[PDB]
Amino acid sequence: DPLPFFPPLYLGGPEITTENCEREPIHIPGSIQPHGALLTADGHSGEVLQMSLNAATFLGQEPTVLRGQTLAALLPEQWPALQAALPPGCPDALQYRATLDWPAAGHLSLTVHRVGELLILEFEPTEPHALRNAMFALESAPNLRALAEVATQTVRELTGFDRVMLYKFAPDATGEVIAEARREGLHAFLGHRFPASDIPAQARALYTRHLLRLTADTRAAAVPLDPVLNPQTNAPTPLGGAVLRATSPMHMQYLRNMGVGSSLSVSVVVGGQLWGLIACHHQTPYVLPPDLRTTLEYLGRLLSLQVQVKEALEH
Amino acid sequence: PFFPPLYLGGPEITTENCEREPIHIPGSIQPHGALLTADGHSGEVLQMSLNAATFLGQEPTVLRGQTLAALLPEQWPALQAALPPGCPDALQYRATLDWPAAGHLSLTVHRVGELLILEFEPTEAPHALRNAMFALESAPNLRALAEVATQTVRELTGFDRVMLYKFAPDATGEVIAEARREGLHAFLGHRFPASDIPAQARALYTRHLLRLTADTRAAAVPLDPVLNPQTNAPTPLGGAVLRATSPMHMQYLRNMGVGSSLSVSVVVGGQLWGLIACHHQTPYVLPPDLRTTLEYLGRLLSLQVQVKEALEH
Ligand SMILES: *C/C=C1/C(=C/c2[nH]c(/C=C3[NH+]=C(/C=C4\NC(=O)C(C=C)=C4C)C(C)=C\3CCC(=O)O)c(CCC(=O)O)c2C)NC(=O)[C@H]1C
Ligand SMILES: *C/C=C1/C(=C/c2[nH]c(/C=C3[NH+]=C(/C=C4\NC(=O)C(C=C)=C4C)C(C)=C\3CCC(=O)O)c(CCC(=O)O)c2C)NC(=O)[C@H]1C
Repeated sequence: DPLPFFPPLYLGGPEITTENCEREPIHIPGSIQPHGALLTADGHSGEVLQMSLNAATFLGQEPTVLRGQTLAALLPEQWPALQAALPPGCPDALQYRATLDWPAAGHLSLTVHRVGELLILEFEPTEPHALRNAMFALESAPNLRALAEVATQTVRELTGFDRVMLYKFAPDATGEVIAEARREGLHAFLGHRFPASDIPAQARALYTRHLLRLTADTRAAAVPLDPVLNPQTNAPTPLGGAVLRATSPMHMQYLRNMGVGSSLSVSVVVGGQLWGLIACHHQTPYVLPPDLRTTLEYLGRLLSLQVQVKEALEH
Repeated sequence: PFFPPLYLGGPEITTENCEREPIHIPGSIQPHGALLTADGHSGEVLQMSLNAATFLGQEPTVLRGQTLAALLPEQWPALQAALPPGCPDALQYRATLDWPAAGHLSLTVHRVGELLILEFEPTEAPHALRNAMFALESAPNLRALAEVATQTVRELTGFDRVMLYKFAPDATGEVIAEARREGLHAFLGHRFPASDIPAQARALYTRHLLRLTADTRAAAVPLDPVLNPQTNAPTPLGGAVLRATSPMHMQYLRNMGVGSSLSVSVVVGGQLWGLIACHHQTPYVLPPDLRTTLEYLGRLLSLQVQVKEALEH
């Protein structure tokens, strides 16, 4: 039965059990994963409102100094570019990316998107023809099976992940592993099927709009935003569009129990519906840098197109 | 059918026999790169472009005996695996060579039956592609998508004019969006008859998605031999981007005052929906890595055109 979200934990909401799966408000956890930092800022003035508690250690500045400046002063070269790329009223799915040379922290990748009147800024550390070669190989795959196999093998070669599966949704939202590339010694998940509650309904809706999410370390504690609520609204900060957003504790326990240290997945979206997932596992924690993740994002789109094409060749 | 090419004493092309020019077998290439053909098994260099000596820095005869194994040691096994016998002519493999005579070359290979076609071009060596991809996806409708696409391509390439040219059901073409330098004519809204892009060129564009003319006044460079030794027949060059452009079509560019021209197929439901069409007033060799960006954009636009057309119908 579909039911509306509970309030999050920090607003006195209940703790999540196997009973109330579908009602966890996973998009507003009030916290991020510790391998990057996040700031929120007023979309018109550029006043800095919220920051992750670890921000001082990524950005090399005291909180009170950060919060006391506008983005115009903090990001003089990027602030006008942000404002042109992310105009008021734009969708929350639109992202702008730049690379910064920050004194204390080396090269940072900056990813920005806009939710209403809020700008959300994510900072992560950042670092030949493999993509072009893959694009052509995907297109020349003769059928859906060969496409799925080429796609899994390519992603594994690009990333070094221990296990890359193509996970396909059935009409009842159960899912099946239809191809996989895996490290020697791992047991096969090919042909296994998994029940619809394994990836509940509000996670699937979010995965139709925001096409990549990850858990770099399945044992890492989440880092709170400070303050936790958006001071504009005294309400929760929407983080569905932020890759740094903390992962559901229910989902992290599910991965730890499987022996997974690091998880990533890309959505494959066909005709406006979530067709499947490029799902990756690693046994140890593992951070895939932003520019490599971009390659996977591009492959997500290519695969969406090629899945349509291969399936049309099939009636 | 097709007329024989000129160099096999076929008729010269007019506006009476537009549909019959064998644009895939011109026997020559554009001079900003070099092409070798080679045997699929032996790696034996069978044809070369008369200009190969320039790019490769090799005494002419040296090449036309040697083997790819010898000539490209690191690459030759990769090719063997990447382009297995029986693969499609559409499948391409690329690498960057740090080659003694020329700082860096791009190498592009595909296979047509028993022949490997190798293309060499100068090359080199950020977020504009990722930023463009998200911009295309958030365009609210087909019109805005067209506008974003043309603007994005112009910004990435510096081309004087970028159009989105859409085919009607009878192959009548319409410029539905345009991004252009100040002080050019506007081709926005104009329609053009189907014969401007003749049937045999639309078919080839459905399979091989990017073509160009780098300089509309440059002479083609012959293949030597012109005929493939294997077959004593013309080498198919339809999947080669270095392939010489139809003089018929180069004349049409010169008459418009264009010095350089590039397009990408937008393919939807197995059919040619439209073209990303680019003009430059002067000669312009777009480097291979930037062309790759446009090739990606072509696929992304193909996806988004279907998405956007579905939310009208
Ligand atoms: C009562 C709640 C439960 C629950 C919740 C939940 N699950 C997700 C997301 C995912 N669950 C996945 C499950 C699988 N992993 C596998 O390897 C296989 C099969 C081989 C299955 C079925 C997967 C893949 C995801 C996607 C994310 C990822 O790839 O790692 C969420 C949302 C997480 C988030 O967005 O932060 C939630 C709340 N899952 C259950 O099984 C029950 C106990
Ligand atoms: C007797 C045949 C004729 C003919 C042949 C021909 N045309 C092409 C390719 C193209 N023609 C194009 C025409 C236009 N360019 C524009 O800018 C506009 C309008 C604003 C039109 C109508 C285009 C866009 C192409 C595609 C290639 C490109 O991007 O430049 C070929 C094929 C050449 C080749 O693939 O090597 C041929 C044989 N064109 C005519 O107009 C008639 C006279």
